Amino acid sequence: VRVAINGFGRIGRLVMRIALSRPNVEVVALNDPFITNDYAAYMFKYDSTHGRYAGEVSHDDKHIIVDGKKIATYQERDPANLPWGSSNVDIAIDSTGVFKELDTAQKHIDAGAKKVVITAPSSTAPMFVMGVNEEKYTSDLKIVSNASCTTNCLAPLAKVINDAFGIEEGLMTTVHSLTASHKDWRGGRTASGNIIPSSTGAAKAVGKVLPELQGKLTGMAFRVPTVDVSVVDLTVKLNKETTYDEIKKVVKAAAEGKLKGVLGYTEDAVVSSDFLGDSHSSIFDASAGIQLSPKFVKLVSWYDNEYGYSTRVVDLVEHVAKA
Ligand SMILES: *[C@H](CC(=O)Nc1ccc(Cl)cc1)C(=O)OCC
Repeated sequence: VRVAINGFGRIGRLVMRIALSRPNVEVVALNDPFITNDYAAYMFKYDSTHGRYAGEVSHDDKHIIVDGKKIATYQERDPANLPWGSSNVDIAIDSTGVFKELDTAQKHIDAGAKKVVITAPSSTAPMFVMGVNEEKYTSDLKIVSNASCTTNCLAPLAKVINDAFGIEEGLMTTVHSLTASHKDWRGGRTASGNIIPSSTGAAKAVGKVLPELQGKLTGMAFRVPTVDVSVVDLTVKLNKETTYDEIKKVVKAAAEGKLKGVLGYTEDAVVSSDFLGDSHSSIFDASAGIQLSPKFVKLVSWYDNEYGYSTRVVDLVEHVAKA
């Protein structure tokens, strides 16, 4: 599968790290009009939380070069101008966050890509979360969205819980790290010393990938100045009586079976930085959860804000291509 990345921000760069390691994905090109090749190579090589790239990174006038692989670079403000057809690009991965609707991401198909994966929620493109609704994807869909990182954490867990005990209602909190203000006053305050309440649309987004949960979840976030690992805190009313031991067994079974690699499970005394670089969408913290009564429980799940999501992007890219 031949892929091109639009945008060299954190997501674009981690998607490239992951895709370079994928045996059946080949990174052909990168587009970003706001950076130079030497700055691209520098940003790809060094990462404050995911470490130096384990490999040789360099550049020339027309490429970024990684372990001898030459990746062509472009600086087109308008993606319709990109030589995707000329380069035989199968999937265009758009991580800019600005071509995230059907009419805008269409520019990549116009440029000659066969399909587009948007690494951000979309109001018009169908959203897919691996482990949740990827079997609903049909090969005639040419433009798809991978939803958000918080949605990717919450949705696989909410599906497991709802399938086994039934979710009647749920309220969610996410303790959310900085990495990713007339419109949002709290968020314009200094990150450094502050807990900063925020709204988040993840609990509603779950209603779009799990329609049976539509209208059953809402929540908010507390932003804090920590490494880019976040944690969801899901307080749910259940349909069926259960015990926490049974919740643990069901989640662990899903993590070891059908949701392997997407949903993780731990009983260790972890803290947020223990999940830097974790490729799971969601890591259930069995020891942090707490049940009060047979149908009332608090579930805790971790996620690396960028890395699990980027791994899912490449997962979706491969899935959409095999179709
Ligand atoms: C996941 C990264 C992320 O958490 N972004 C973010 C969400 C909410 C707030 Cl308040 C700030 C930052 C992700 O989906 O990134 C792609 C946009």
